[PDB]
Amino acid sequence: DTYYLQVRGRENFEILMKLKESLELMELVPQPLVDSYRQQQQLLQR
Amino acid sequence: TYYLQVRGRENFEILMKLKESLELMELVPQPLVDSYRQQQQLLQR
Amino acid sequence: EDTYYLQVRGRENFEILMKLKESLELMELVPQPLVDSYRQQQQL
Amino acid sequence: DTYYLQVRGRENFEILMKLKESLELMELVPQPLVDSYRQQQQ
Repeated sequence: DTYYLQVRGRENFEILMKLKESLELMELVPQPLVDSYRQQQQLLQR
Repeated sequence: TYYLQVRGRENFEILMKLKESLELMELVPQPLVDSYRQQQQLLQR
Repeated sequence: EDTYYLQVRGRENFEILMKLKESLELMELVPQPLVDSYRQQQQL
Repeated sequence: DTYYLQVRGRENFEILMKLKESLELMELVPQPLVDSYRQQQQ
């Protein structure tokens, strides 16, 4: 279920933390918003 | 609103996934972010 | 190989994604023996 | 320094590993190639 990742460099660490945060948080978003968002993307890039 | 370009399909798909997570995150109310961030303080240094 | 674009909402988001595109694209200027050696270690 | 983070979800962990790999490898690129690449972006 849970994984451990090691990184060298503070700047790299902080960067990965921001992405870890966004990735973990989006699981608290109701699926129809997620799906709505992906529908929208289809007009925004190929 | 800003535009970036990237070489490589795999690279493109990776950036779309992160873009999604970064953009969706703003639809998460602030109290759930706080409750999430407080929790992280127990999970890594 | 091919070239794709994307749109991003937010300057913070764009700056984050730019750093990541950079590393993703720069990585291919890395000699393959150095890629293989790094992967050798990481695995252990 | 070395740092660790915990992450929930195998796919989340998988995306993050590739970005970890790319950020570390990229430190190997000689600086002139990095500067050249940046200006080319502009």
